[PDB]
Amino acid sequence: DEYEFDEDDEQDRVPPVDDKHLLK
Amino acid sequence: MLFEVVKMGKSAMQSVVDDWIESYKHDRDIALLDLINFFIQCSGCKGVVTAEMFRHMQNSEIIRKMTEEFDEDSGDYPLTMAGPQWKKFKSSFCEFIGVLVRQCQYSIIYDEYMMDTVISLLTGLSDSQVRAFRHTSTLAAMKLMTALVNVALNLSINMDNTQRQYEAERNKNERLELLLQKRKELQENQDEIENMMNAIFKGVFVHRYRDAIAEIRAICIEEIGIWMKMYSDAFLNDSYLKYVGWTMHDKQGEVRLKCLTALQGLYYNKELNSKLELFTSRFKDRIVSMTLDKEYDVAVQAIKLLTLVLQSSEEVLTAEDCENVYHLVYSAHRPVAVAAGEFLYKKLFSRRPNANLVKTLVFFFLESELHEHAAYLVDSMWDCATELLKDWECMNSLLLEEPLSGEEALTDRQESALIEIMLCTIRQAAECHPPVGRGTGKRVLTAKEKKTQLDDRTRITELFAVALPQLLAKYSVDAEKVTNLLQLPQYFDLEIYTTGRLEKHLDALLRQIRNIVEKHTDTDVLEACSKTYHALCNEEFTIFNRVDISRSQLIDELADKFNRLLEDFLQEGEEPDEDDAYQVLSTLKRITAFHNAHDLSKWDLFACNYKLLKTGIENGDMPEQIVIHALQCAHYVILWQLAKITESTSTKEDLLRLKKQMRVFCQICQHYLTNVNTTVKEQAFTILCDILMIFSHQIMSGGRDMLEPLVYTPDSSLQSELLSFILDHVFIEQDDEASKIEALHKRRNLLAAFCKLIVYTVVEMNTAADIFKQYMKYYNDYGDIIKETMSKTRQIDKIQCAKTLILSLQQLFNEMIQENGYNFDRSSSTFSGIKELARRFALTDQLKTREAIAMLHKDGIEFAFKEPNPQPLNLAFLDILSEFSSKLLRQDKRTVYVYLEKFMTFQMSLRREDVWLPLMSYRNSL
Amino acid sequence: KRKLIVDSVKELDSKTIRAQLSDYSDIVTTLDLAPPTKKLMMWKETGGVEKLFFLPAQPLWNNRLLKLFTRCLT
Repeated sequence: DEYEFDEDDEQDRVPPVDDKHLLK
Repeated sequence: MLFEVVKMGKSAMQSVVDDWIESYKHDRDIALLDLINFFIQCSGCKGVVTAEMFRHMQNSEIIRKMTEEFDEDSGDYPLTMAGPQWKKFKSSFCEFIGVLVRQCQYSIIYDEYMMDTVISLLTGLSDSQVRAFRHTSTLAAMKLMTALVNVALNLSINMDNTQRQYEAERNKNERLELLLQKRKELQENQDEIENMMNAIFKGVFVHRYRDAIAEIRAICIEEIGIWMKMYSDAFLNDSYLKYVGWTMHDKQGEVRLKCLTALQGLYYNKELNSKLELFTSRFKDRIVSMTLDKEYDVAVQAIKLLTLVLQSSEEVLTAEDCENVYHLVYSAHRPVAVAAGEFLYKKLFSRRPNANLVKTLVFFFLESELHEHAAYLVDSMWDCATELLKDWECMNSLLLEEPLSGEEALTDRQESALIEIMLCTIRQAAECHPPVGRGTGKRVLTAKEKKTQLDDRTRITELFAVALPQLLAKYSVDAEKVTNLLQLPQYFDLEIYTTGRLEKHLDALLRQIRNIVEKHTDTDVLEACSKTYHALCNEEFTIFNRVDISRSQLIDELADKFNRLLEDFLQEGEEPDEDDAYQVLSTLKRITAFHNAHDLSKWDLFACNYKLLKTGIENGDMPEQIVIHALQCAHYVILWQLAKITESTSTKEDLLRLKKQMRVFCQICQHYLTNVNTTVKEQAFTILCDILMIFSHQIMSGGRDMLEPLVYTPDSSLQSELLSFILDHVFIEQDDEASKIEALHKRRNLLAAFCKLIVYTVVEMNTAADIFKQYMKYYNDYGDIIKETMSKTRQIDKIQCAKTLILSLQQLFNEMIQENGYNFDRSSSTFSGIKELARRFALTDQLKTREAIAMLHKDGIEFAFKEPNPQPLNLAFLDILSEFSSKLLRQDKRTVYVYLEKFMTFQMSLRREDVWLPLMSYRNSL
Repeated sequence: KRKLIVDSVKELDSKTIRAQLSDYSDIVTTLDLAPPTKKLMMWKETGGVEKLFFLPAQPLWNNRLLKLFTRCLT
């Protein structure tokens, strides 16, 4: 199941503050 | 400044990192800005990030400003830039990242300012469309995460240690409470490092492992393999392995090899259960298929990975996949073949005295219909199964002794396979060089290798000096067996026969060889026998005399028989029966085989061969095989006599006798050249080319002026017949497959004989014209030979070579007008191909080449105007000549243009609106 | 314009990754067999201009006979 490919990109939501990515 | 220091500053990265840490202590923002600009400069960007940018401007905006502030002069960036300074820079960059993490790993890493800033900047740069930013940032992020994985692993170890200490204290109050609190803070540190690692993985890896650029993908794949090896309990999971498994299918081979190496680490570690069971079941077929990857290095790595998987569980690979790997031991690529042979040795030959392993090797070799000999199999497994392959004692015991209780006697086919394998191992041990297509064979042996080879050779000699007579006697009737067994003595140290007082075994071997020459009529058996006798007849070895004596006896008997046979065969009234012809043919075959490798001039056998040949010319019922072997034997007689007549002390009248013999035999070969049986013509042509070369002018070139009478200049009829043989036989209609390959090799050798005559000026250069006209037509079949001939003829005489090339093109032109009317279009594939061949010739220019090409153009225009209009017919040929116009220089172009203008006067230069366009095109090219 | 390398598509789309996983025929090949017969192996060595132009058309099994052909060469 884990090896079944389901990834997709170029539709990702942009981060709010790029300056602080470690916020949480 | 930091970028310059890392680039070539020749300063330890530890010192650089420590200075940056001091700067961070003084002002954190200033050091962070310097680090940001460090990463920017490492990408090649010449701009600088402002403190206001770092304070307010978003990373995306900063990246855009840096793209517009790049001041790039090219597309090169430091990571792609080649050169030792830049390789050192790459290494120092990665080391800087690692050391920066290491030096901050107990405090500054948990400050949650510099680490968060660095990961944010690196993620932003990993998203950039600019390849420099993306590439550099991705490499930096992977190195950073490797360092963070090491930090987290150390944290886990220290946590386990504190828990063990608390456990000991609990077994036995303030100390154990200290220990609990220490574990708590260690867990908080591990969660912080986990946030950082998760950020890098989910924000960079999952996007860059599928990057458009293959380099970036390879970086990410390699580093995830490193993480899995480093921290197996936390990173050897399906959640991480899936990326390697998916990217195993990447079209680029670099990425595929990266995946394979990453997997090899884990499979070497023998964890097995560590999610590797699921990964094996999921991607086993992919690995097995990668054994036949488009990239050979990838394929070798896949085979090695399969061997590792076999070491893990063995039965997991199943028998079908193992058989797929087995086939690869017969591959042309020696790395793939030896990896597969290692796999095969570990699969069945490893578990095992060697007799059952020898039988299993014979059965495997027979089961694989791929190869008819064991040379490449033995080569594949020579480094792994050397003890088994060198157990010659057990093998010859299997072939000799058979009754071993319950053991089933080997089938005759298995016995042949066994003698084949034994011979191959003996050959590879005697000469420490691989079979052709696997190793060069011309490599200086190591001292260790020379000592091993000497030991193997002594063992082979002493074992088979006794084994070989027995083996030959047991298998005397079988021809393949006796040929293979007869090849053994050539790998012996004949001094061992004398030193080890084994002369009786040598006598038995000699008698067995003579017996099989008497019994056998197969050419290969007789050849192997003469070869073995030649190897044994070494004047420098003491056994020589003995062998020589036996050799003489054999010849004597044969000769006598032959003579008697011939006396009855060449009789005025003696209709030959098929048995009579078979008798004379068999004895002639034996005598020819031995005369090729031995000086039989004492027996004076030229008379018999010549009488047979002239009787075949007259009567015309002579068997074709008799004619072939008689031609060969007379050829060898002449050759041996030439070798003898090299000193005035030897003889003077025998020189004249030899000259007469050679000329007569050449006439006989010319007669047999015009024969109905193609094989007879082939034998005559082959021997005739070799004779002409051996007896060319060069026969006196090197201090052999006494051989000056012994020259044969090919008469024009002879040259014509040889060229006609080439045209009829070598060049044929272009259309099982292995038989076609064999026929092509025979035709190539024939063509090479006549081409040797051409390149060594034995025949006229002009003949080569026809050969040259087939250069494109038979590029695959004979193009190498035609190319070499053409280059050699250029070196001989460039002007005459240009003339012969223009003759070939003219021949193609008038052949075109003969096949198709003068209405042939320029676009017609025939004329276009003639122009293409002319371009090829043109490529073949100040080194007298200008003079030769002037002559070529002269001949071209003369041919064009040789046929005038009935009411110029070869005007089209000017286009052909236009292919060479470029190589002509303007200064020489003026003279050839004078000749051309004299050909068309002036009205023709004006008249060019229709079919006179080739003339105008050539005129422009000038 | 500028020579800076700007990749408009930074990523392999999910469809191309699925295609890589589904079909890997373009990245496999057949077996390049080493010479299967002794004659083909002998032709691998003896054949070829390097040896053809330096070896006789009729094989001479004694180096003394071969030496005549070779000394006449070049």
